[PDB]
Order: sequence, then structure tokens, then C-alpha cells
Amino acid sequence: SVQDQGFRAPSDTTFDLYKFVLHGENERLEYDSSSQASNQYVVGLFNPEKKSIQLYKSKSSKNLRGPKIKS
Amino acid sequence: LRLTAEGNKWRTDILKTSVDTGREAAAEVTNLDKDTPADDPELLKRLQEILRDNNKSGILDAVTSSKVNAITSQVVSKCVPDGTMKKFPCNSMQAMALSGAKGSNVNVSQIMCLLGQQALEGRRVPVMVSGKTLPSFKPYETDAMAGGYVKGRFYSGIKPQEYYFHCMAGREGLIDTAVKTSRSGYLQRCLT
Amino acid sequence: SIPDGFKKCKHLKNFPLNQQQVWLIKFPSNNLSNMTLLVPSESKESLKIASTASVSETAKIPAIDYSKVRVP
Amino acid sequence: LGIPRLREIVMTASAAIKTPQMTLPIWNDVSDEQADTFCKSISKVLLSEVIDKVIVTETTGARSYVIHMRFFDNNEYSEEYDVSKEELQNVISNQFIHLLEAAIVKEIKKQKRNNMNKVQRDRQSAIISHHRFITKYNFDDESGKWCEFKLELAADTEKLLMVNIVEEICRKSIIRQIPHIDVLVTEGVNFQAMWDQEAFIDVDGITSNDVAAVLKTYGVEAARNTIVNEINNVFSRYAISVSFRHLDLIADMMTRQGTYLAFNR
Amino acid sequence: VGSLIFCLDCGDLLENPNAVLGSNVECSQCKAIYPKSQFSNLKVVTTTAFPSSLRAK
Amino acid sequence: VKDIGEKVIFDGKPGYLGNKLSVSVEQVSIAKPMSVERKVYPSESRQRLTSYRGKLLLKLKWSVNNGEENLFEVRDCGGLPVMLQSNRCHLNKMSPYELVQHKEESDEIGGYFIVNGIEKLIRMLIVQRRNHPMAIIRPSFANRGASYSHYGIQIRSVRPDQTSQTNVLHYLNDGQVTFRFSWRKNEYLVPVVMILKALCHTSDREIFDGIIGNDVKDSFLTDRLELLLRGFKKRYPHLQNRTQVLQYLGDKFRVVFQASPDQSDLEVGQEVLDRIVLVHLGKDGSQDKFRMLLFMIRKLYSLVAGECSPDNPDATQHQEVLLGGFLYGMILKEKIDEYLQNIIAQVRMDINRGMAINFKDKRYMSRVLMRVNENIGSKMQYFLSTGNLVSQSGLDLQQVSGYTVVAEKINFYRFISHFRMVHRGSFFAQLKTTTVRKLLPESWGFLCPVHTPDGSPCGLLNHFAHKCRISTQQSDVSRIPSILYSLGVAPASHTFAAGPSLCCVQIDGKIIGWVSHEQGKIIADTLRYWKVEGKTPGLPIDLEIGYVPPSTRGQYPGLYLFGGHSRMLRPVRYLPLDKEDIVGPFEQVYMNIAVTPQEIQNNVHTHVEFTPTNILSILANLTPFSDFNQSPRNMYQCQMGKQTMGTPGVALCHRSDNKLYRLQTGQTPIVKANLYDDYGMDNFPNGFNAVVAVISYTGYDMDDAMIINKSADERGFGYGTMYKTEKVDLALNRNRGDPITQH
Amino acid sequence: IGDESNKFQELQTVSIKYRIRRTPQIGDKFSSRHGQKGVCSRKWPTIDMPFSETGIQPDIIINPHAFPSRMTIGMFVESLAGKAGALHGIAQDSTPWIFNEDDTPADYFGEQLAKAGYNYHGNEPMY
DNA sequence: CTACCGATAAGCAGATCTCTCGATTGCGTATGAA
DNA sequence: TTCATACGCCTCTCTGCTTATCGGTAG
RNA sequence: AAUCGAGAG
Ligand SMILES: [Zn+2]
Repeated sequence: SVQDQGFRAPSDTTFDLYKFVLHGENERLEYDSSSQASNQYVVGLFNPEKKSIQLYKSKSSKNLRGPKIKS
Repeated sequence: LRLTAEGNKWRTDILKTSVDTGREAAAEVTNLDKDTPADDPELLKRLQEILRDNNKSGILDAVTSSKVNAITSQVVSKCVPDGTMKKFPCNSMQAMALSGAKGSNVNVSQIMCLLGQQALEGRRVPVMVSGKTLPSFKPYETDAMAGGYVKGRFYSGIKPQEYYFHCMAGREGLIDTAVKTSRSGYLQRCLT
Repeated sequence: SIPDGFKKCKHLKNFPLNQQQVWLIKFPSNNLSNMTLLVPSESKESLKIASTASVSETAKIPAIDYSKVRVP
Repeated sequence: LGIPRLREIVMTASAAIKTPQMTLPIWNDVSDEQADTFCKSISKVLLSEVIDKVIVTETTGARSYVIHMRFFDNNEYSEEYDVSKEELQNVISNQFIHLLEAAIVKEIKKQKRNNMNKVQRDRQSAIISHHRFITKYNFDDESGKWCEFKLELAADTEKLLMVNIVEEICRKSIIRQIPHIDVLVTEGVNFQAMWDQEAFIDVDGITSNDVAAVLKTYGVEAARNTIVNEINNVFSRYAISVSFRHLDLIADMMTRQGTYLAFNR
Repeated sequence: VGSLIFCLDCGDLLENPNAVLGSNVECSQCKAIYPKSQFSNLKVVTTTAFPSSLRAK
Repeated sequence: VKDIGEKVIFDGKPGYLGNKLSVSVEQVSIAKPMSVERKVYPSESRQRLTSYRGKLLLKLKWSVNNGEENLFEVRDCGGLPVMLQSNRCHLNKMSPYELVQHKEESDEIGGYFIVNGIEKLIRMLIVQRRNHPMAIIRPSFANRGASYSHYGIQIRSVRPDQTSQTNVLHYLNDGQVTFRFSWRKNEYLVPVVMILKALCHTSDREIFDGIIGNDVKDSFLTDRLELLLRGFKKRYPHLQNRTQVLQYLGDKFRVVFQASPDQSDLEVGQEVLDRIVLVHLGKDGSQDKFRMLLFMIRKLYSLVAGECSPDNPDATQHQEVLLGGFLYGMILKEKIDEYLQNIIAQVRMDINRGMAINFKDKRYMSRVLMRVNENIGSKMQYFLSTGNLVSQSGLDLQQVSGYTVVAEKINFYRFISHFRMVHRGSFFAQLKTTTVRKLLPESWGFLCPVHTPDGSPCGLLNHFAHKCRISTQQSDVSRIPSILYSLGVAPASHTFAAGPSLCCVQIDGKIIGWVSHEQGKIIADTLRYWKVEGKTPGLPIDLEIGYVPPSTRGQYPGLYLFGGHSRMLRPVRYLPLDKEDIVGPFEQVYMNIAVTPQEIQNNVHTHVEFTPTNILSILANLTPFSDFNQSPRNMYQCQMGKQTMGTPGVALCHRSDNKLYRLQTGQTPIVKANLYDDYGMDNFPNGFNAVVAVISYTGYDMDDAMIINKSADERGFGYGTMYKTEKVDLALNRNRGDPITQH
Repeated sequence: IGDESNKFQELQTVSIKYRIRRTPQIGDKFSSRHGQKGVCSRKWPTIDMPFSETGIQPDIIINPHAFPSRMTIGMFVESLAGKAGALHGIAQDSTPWIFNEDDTPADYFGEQLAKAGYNYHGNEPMY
């Protein structure tokens, strides 16, 4: 069965898929052109009963800027 | 320059005893067992450390140089002049060697019997960072020939590795002579 | 902040869970882990992403023919 | 050797110590068992030479520096180097800690730009009186296993290497070395106070003969016997063997004036 | 971890614990300041050039 | 010329200031002949005793502002001295018969440039590698200043136009690491963490993971890194924002990079960290530039802790030769950039004083260009003639005077030897250390063990072995990462893991993967399989791949790949397939080559260089029975052969030169070595077969003298002749407008 | 030589070539292909030159004392192979590492000289 | 109190055979008669 | 405004003797 | 007349 579509914090991110690639957004932070075939990561959720398997594939205070030119 | 058949047999039978010269030198320097296979991982580790540190590298070079020089002296004494097909009164080469007109017993020895070991300064031969003397040798090889021991002679030619080592030794000698050609005349000019 | 458009995950994919490992592959026809939001997206059927709670090709060319290349 | 030594010895009259080396045969009165014992006693011995490993535990806690250094085996290093356990304790308590924690305080200032029986406490008295107010403790069973002196600078808990300085510290430390002293041959260049009681191993006949120290006190016309001896000892390597008449005709170096002129400006 | 468990919000190190209280600010303001005294201390045990009597081969 | 830059000056028209100039360069063209247009073949300016120069076509831009008024113009600059048998020469692809027709040698080849009728040549130089950071323990680093250590990583990066740029990482004893570089003729140093934070919007914990990966239980590395981070934080508290640090860099370097007044500090900082650091990664690769330094730093701390051995700068593992053409292009680009700077300076002077400016008038452009120098070709000719390199950047070289040799043709042997000599450096020549002159084993198969002049330059003017090739072309490295990801690796961004414990994988300086050492060896072997086997769209055969296995106190581990653009190459048989394989110096050291098929052991060999004579110079191979002589005597022979009374050539009818030394007769060697004919040396025979007698008869020869038979001389045993030409003229004192009264 | 520009004028530019004949006098350095360089000591008259059974008078004389110091066996091997080649008419190849000790070049060329009827060691009797 | 000079880390001048050839000779800018 | 010609500006080796800080004692 | 390059002893 195959289907196709240190850090921690409470849920704040999202998905964009401009087209895969996103940019993401949240109220705390402000969030790939290689590995053409290595991109194929899948997530395994195998059920160990007999053989069953599953498959599926900051700026909050960073805006300070100095002068364009210093005399 | 030629030798008799029995002389060549002597030379070969003595050289073939030098197979384990380097292996025994390594076993003694590493304080391992006397009869230790050259592929022992412990021996390889010890040789790696010896290559890493210059003092132990020099110690191993001195020991192996001593052993191979003993072998070379044995060969020369056994062969010359009891192996040459032409004897002293008629042998022009040996005659102008003994009479001292030109050359030396060392030159005759390395022409007819054995070059021996090529000594780079007080050391056998520089080693690549991988414990590999030449691209043609196993890493951490315990062969004297791999360590610069030329088993050939100027009469029968030398293998490419021996030629490379001999070129290195000749280059070292030429460098030293070029440096010391005009070392100091200032001392003499000041004294006078 | 659209780079070149937002075709988001409005068609959410449900991969429910209550024994899980990544099984990266190269190209067969069917904790630095900041990509663990693909299976758990929202679990609430909402347009958002929420946090959770031999590949090498051998191709050997071995067994050099010593009897053929080691000519006396 | 060679032209280097020749130029250093006659072109400039180098009073600067280049490499004079000690030397001593046997006396025919003292066996070889006592031989080299005098050499190791007189040889320069540094504290680093008996250091096995150094352990530093920088606890922020207000701070801590538990330098639990480790030495070699007691009897082993005592036999190799005739340095007593008590002598090592004395030098550590006196010179090492004081001077080198003073160096630590200097680098700090630059940066700002078991059981005891009260004998150990009596030991700790002066060591605490030391500047950095450390808390030292030492060995009891004659073995070097515990030489921990807990520093405690402040609550600043500044990040310091604390081992990179300690290595240079142990290199600086000297256990028992007489000045200018580094075949049973030792190394060193000294004449004054080298006149030890000539009774250990041929201590009567010992000479690091070189113009570095001989001409200063141990004779003056002895130049006409040291210069010639050394310059001949050079050519004695390759056995060129120039006539002694020339090595004594070279006397404008000494007799043309008071002491040890040179063939230069 | 190494010498400070960084703020779980950002990826920038805080200041040393020797502060007034709960110094968890200067990482783009960190948009969060969790309190202090949650960490006992920091100890970095390290070890050691003494080649004179070293003999092992 | 595209990447030269965008030199800009501003008009004084009353925050605005005026109008820009945005002078650029579009293309550079070819012009071989000389005029009504006629071709001009070589041997011209040989008979004339002048230069064989081409013509340099140059097109520039005059964009008064961003895409409003562009005034393209072809602005040819002098005459480039072109190279014979090259693209810019009429004798590019000619038949030998056609060459004979065009007054040329029956088989003529040469990279020499004909200037003033002297036929000089750019000597090869050998330098550090391209995209490999090596470790150096020179004491000069410590002597740079207080608290400086001997350690320090060095990488000599090269832009896609083969422009060098050094980036040294000195290590200070206090515990901070200082990045070092150089711009113009001077040096400018900056803290490392500054550049690390400026390259990407990345945090410190990420830097912690980059420098230390799963080595948290280490103490030395962690404490040093924490010291570095705290030092940066206390030194620059205000510099929090990435844009803020970019602006800090821009203001710190404004007259350093000759930045235009109309340039934001963020723009200037981005420009400098795009142009001067890790230049071999190019633009938009900052994400990998940040990834490279994290690798470079970890090696430095490994060097400090001694986990990695240093790398010899003069060892051929990390040596690399830049060709004559590459230096020609580099100096040409420097001169073009200087020319643009000069027109900018002229506009500046006119603004200062002339006050007659339009910035949009073709007549004004003509006035500007008529007042600057268009003698780019003339100055290139001067460079070829003298060897005195003059530039602002300095090309990250080390010599100043001497790059062109006269390239004499006393003998054909000497003439062909001119094109195979590689020079270490005149600075090294002045150096008096012996260890640089050693014959390292790592030079097996690349430099001739024998061919080396005896005397002062001994041990320096090495010669390449015959059958050794220099890849003067970037290989198709695009698809290499893709097939590399096909094997078992991990992307350089998905997971963080550094240190020697993991086999780093990089292609020409791009960190792309990390993997265990066993898997790294497996990958290296499989890549060898696929490279020699062919039948793969990527992986050119001339791919220098080097896998350094994990070593106890050895060299720093990690797999390496090198597409390269000037790296040394050497053919060799490959045992598992018995097909030709190419190996480079860095690659060779860990490869178990066998000098003969006879000596191939079991499991201790994968390659065998067929024709063991190949590890030798051409002249060295020309020596008969080199395996029976003494190495000093072989070197004497090599030096003597270039001094022979040679056969310069057959075109000597019109080859007006200072000296020729033509031998009238000549014979093939009865004992000629093989490959004497294979190299066509027979077309240039020299010497004669003599009936020698090893005999002490006359007594007039004891040390080295010899006696010739008087009659044999009278028969004409050897009759070499001297051809000498000199120039006679009366216009040496004549000026342009004053015809001389004497003729 | 004419001016590159259209400077017709009167052609005040000429290049001439000198031919110099260099017959080998005494003291002119000859050499072999083994570094055995030397000078022409004296043009020995042909009659006084030693001759052989075949009547050939050697042209180049070198002193045997050079070899023990120089140690150039290549000169000897070249002499041997050169005689063999000049006799049989064939061309002799001299490529390093083609003669193993069991395939000594001395023996290889001595076989050819013997089959040609000359001295096996190359020692030609002379007067 | 204090004058003088002998214990102590650092700036200036100076250094390292004979012969033959060949080649080459930085770069820049202002006044005044017309 | 220019032309003719006198004028017109900038990276791998070490001694021996300049001199330093610094205090200590009879006056 | 000086500087650089090639050398040779
Ligand atoms: Zn934070």
C-alpha cells in the first residue's frame, strides 16, 4: 500500500507547495535544488501483526537595518 | 665485469636469504615476536605509529640499514674476487681498482655484486602518508627492497623501483654537492 | 509570501496513526528529521501542517583473471 | 660540525652557547652501578616529565577547577628520575602553583580587555594563603595519584582553555635543575659550581670543553689549548689533520689582546 | 548540551547563567523568555605533551 | 569578461546625484591575419624579426542607467600575440604537406609565441590544488602576530574562469579562529563566525551541529566552539540581524573593494562575500559556502587536536600545474579590468575639472576613448618579452619577474624539452631549504625521476613524464551528484554529521554527502567500475577520484572527486577490465599499482602501468640502457643532450636567428631506443656512430680526455656549423616624421 | 625587411646571416649518450693510430679508467650491441627493463657476435 | 628625601671564486608660440 | 583648444651593539 | 654603464 500526495514548539507552521517545495509561515519564525532521485523519501508505518506495511511520500525581531550609505 | 657460474650461484644463494631481513628488522623494532607474519594487524599498527613519529622512523631505518649492510658485506666478501671469471693480473677493472688508479672496491662491488641499500641522509627512503613507499608496493610493506634495498647490480640492470630509489639517492647527492660547491670562501678571506 | 504561487494541501491526505521508520529509496516503481509533517499534516482535516506527538548499486566487476593478466 | 662550527668558533668568536656537551668516563674507583646515577641526579628534570595526564573539571556550580593531575608509577618514576616524592610535593607547593596561577591571573586580566588528619589541613594553610584561594590536597601513600588543587575564581565562569595553559605551565616548571645544565653523557654548559666533590664517577675528569665557559674563569692562556683542541676535533672527523703548527699560529685570536678576539670587524 | 541547552525556540545561544534572573533574551529577542534555575550547572571534563619517559610500543 | 564587473561612476546632476555609466564588456573576438584583407602565415616576423601578433576585438557597453540607453561599440585594443598551431593561427589544422608548402617545418608544432622574432614561451608553473582545503603547520602563521599558532587551513579556490583566490584560516592560541584573505596587493582579516553568520540566515545551534556532529560528549571541541561563540557575542552585540551583519561588512569594506558611492551596505557586503570567499562555489551557492566552512573549521580543530596529519605543500598530492594559456587569459582579464578602471578614472577627471559631460553622446564617448590607452596587445607583448608580471590583484601568485623563457632551439631535444618543464617558483629558487628539492615518491608517473638540470636550479626544473597529459578542459561534472545520490549516501543538507569519523563526499569543493568509511570505500570502487566500464552518460574517464581511508593520526578522511581544469593525468591499465584508466596524483597515493604484469600479486593490486618506461622523460627514454648506468650519469646525459650540436630543423633557409649550431651530417643510432622512431626523432638526427675503442694507448687521456682519429676528422667526422644573424638598420635614431639623410 | 606600415621610404632595415664552419679542433667537448663527456685531446695521426686484424682504425679513443668511477655499463653494452647491429645489418633496441638477469644483454649480444664470427666479449685483437 | 649606576627586554648596520654569451634600459605631465 | 617638449612621481636568515624598566644604597 | 636570463669551469 503506497500513497502519493533540536527544536519543538506548538503547531504554527503550514504548507504552500508552489510547485514538494514550500516556504511555510508562522507568527514566531519566518521560514533543495539537488538530489534528483534521492528526494524519494517514504514514511514506513508497518503493522507488525503478520506482514502489513504502510507507505507515504526567524523574523519576529529581525528587521533592523542601518543606513544605505555612511558618510 | 662478468662472474663465474659458481660466483653467481653464491650471490643468488646469499641474496635469497635476505627475504626476511626487513620483516625481522620490523619485528625487532616493534618488540613483537621474532616469527611474526608481515600481515599482522598489530604489526601494521606499530608500523603506522613508527611512520607517524620521526624518531621511531629513524630508529627503524637505522636497524634495517644495519641488517641490509651486513647482508651486502657478506655478498661482496663471498663473491669478489673469487667469482670473477677474469682474475686480478688480467682483470683490468679490478686491477685499476686495487692499484687505486681510479674507482674503488665499493664501485667494483656495486658493479659486479650489489648496489646494496640507498641511504637518503640517515634514513632508508621517504614514505607517503599512507605507509606506501611507492605506488608499486603494499602499504606498510616489510620488504627491504621496498625500503630502498637494491638487490640488483649495474651489470645485469635494475628493476624500475630500484631505478627510482637510485635516482632519489643520486639527486640527494647532487643537491648536497651543489650546495657545498661554494659553501664558504669568506672564512678564508677573513683569515688571510 | 508567495514565491510563485500557493497550491496548498487543501486536498488533505489522511494517514492515521495511534514502529515507524523512514525507508528512503532512489527510484523504484513502488534528530535531523524536519520533514516529519508529510504523514501528520493536520489530523483535523484543515489546511495546515502540525507537528506530531542496499540502496547503493553494487554492480561488481570482481575476480580479476590472474591466470589471464599475469603472463610470465 | 664542519664549516658551521668552524665559522662559529673562529669567524665571530661566538661566546654564545651553541652546543657544549658534558662528558665523563669512569674513574676506575667506582663501579658502573653508581655510574649514570650522578648524571641523572645532575640532569635537568622538569615537572612535565613526570606528568601522565591532566584532568580539568570546570564546574559552573561561584566556579570550580578540579585539576586532578596524574603522574607515573611512584617507584617507576623514582627509579627513572632520582626525584623524591617529597621533593616533588615541595616544588609543586612552592613554585608551580604560585608562578603559574599568577600567569593564569595575567591571562584572566588580559581576557577582560579521601580523609585527612589535620596534617593535610596544615599543608593547605599556605596553599590557601596563595593568591587564587585554591583548595589543594595531595598524596598520602607515597604514590602520585592525587595532586588536586581546586581553583575557584568567581561567578564570572569565563570560558578558558585551562589545559592549553597548563601544558605550557608544566613545560615551564623545573623540578631540580642547576643553572646551565640540561659515555654516560649528559648535556649542559657550566663551569662555576660544576666543581662538585669529585667522588661519584670520574668527577675529577669531566669536561664539556668549549670556549663558552672555559676562558671566563677556568684559565686564560687555556685558550691556546681549548681553541686548538676544538678546531682539531673538527678536522678529526674526516681526518684531514692539518698540522698543529697552524692551529697554534692561530693565536691572534687570544694572545694579540686580552681574551678571545675574533677574525671580523 | 555542550555548554548550554539552547533555547528551544530559536537556534541561538543564551547568555551565561550568571545574570539577574532568567536571561533568555538576546537571540532576536527569542520571542520568548522561559525562566532559569532549570539547569544545575555546567561541567566540561577535559584531559591533556610529556614525551620524556613515555615508553610504549 | 562577463564576470569582470560593473564599474560605475555617477554624473554630477543636481538623494539623487546624476546618471550612471555601467560600463561593461560583452565579447572578445579573434583576428589572425593582417592586411584589401590578406592572410599572414608564420615565418613572417621571423624573417622580418618582429612579432607575430593577431588583433583583439573588444565590445563594451555604455548603459547610462538600468536598461535605458545602451551604446554598444566595437573597440578593438591593439594586437594580441597569438600562439602557433593554436586556434588563432593560420596553421591550425594543416596537412604536413601544406606546412611544407607554407615555408614551415615538415612537422612543426609549438606553443611558443613569436615576439620580435624571438619565439618565447610561457613556462609552466605548479601551485596548490583548486578546491581542496589543506592543513599547514608553517611557523610563518604563528609569526604573523601575537597568539597566532602554526596551524591553519588553506584553500586556493578558483572561479569558473580559473581565477585564483586564497582563503586562509589562521588559528589563534586564545581560542578564536580568524578568517584571512587578500584583496588588491594587501591583506584584510576578519573573524570566522562573522562570515559564517553573514553567509546565510542561520543560527548558532545549527553552527554547533555543523562543527560537531554527534560528538557532543567531546570536551575539547565543545569548549573551543563555545569560546568562539561567546567571543563573537561579546565582541559584536549589536550585529544580530543577518542584514545588519551584511551592512557591517559593507561599511567595513567600502574603499577596500572600490565600491561605488551609490551602493547599499547590504549590497556591498553581499558582493564581497560573493566575490572574495569560496569563489569556486560561485554565486547563489552561499548555502554551500556556509556548508564548506563548517567542514573547513572541523578539520582545523582536528589539526589542533592532532587527529589529522598535516599535508605537505610541496608534495605532488596537493600540487597542481597551471598552463601557459590559463595565465595568458588571467592576465588578459586583469588588463581589461584595468582598462575599464582607466576609462572610469578619465571620466572622473573630466567630472572633476572638465565639467563638459553628457553620458549619452557618441561624440562624448569618442572623446573619452580617444584619451585612454588601447595598447592591450602591446602590453601583452611586453609581458611576453620581459616576463615582468604587473597587476593589482597579483593573481594569488608568488613570483613577480620571470614567466617567459627564450625557448631556444639549440637542439631539437632542448626545443621539445622546453614544452615539458614545470617550474616550482623563483621564490623557492631563492630559498635555501633542501627538503623542497627532494624527489618525493608521490611524483611517480608524473615528473621524470631523471630529467633535472644539475647545478643551481637542480631539484626545481622538473619535467613531466612522457605520456602524461594535462586536462585543459572542465569535464561534464553536472550529473555526477545525481548518480552519486543513487548509491547509498545522505544529502549534505538533510542531515548534519561532521568530523573525520564520517567519510565526507565532495565534488570539486561542493560538500554533497556524508557516509561511513566502509561505504565510502565501496562507493569509490563502484565509481571506478563505472568510470572505466564506460556506458554511462556522466563520469568522464579522466575523473580524478580519491578516497582517503580512515587513518590513525593520518590524513583527513573523506571521499573526493575532481572534475578539474588543469590537474595532472596518467594512463594506466585497470586489472578488473584490462582497459585504459586515467589516474591523478592525489588519486595515486592510495592505489596499488604494479610496475609490471609479472609482479601483480593477489588482492594487492588493481592497476599495472603498461610499458614501465612511461614513467620517464622523453629525453630520458632516449638514453640507451638507462638501467645499467649511474643516476648522476643519467642526469648528466639528460643535461648534455640539450647542449648538443643539434639539428635545429630543415627550414633553416629562412629562420633568421642569433645562433643555430647546425650539424652537417648525422645518423640514426644503431642501438636506438624504442620510441626513438615513435616520436619522430629520426627527422632530427644528431650525433654519429663512431667505432670506439676502450683502450689506454696514447696516454693523452686519463681523466676525461679523448682522442679523435686525424684522418677520420679529415673525412669530415663531425662538421657542425654556426648560423648567426644580426639586424642592421639606420632608423634606430630616426623618429616618425624625420626621414634620415643617410641610406 | 620592409616596414609593417606603408613606410615605403628607402628600406633602411636589413638582416643578414653569417655562416661559421666549426671543424672539431682539440678541446672541443664530445660525449656519448651516458654522460661520458670529454674533450678532444689530440688529432692522433691515422698511421700512429692502432689498428685491428680487419684493418679498421678506430676514430674515437676513450680511456678505460673512466668507467670504474663513472660506472656506466651502458657505454659497454652500447658498444657491444652497436658492433652486433653494424655487422648483422639489423637495428638494436635499447629500452630499459627489457633484459632480466636471466636474459643478460651481454649474453644476448655475445650470441649475435659469435654467430657473426667475432669475439664473444667484443675483445678484438689489435696491433 | 634622593643621585647615581648596575641588575633587568629590544633598534641599527652589517654580512655572507673566475669566465663566456644573450637580452633589456620604469612610468608620468606642464608651458607657450601659433 | 591644441601642439611641442622640458619636466616629473609610487613573499621563508642571523649577529653584535642603539637603546629599554627598575630598584637599591649610602649620602 | 648598469639590471635580468642562459650558462661553463
Ligand atoms: Zn531564542
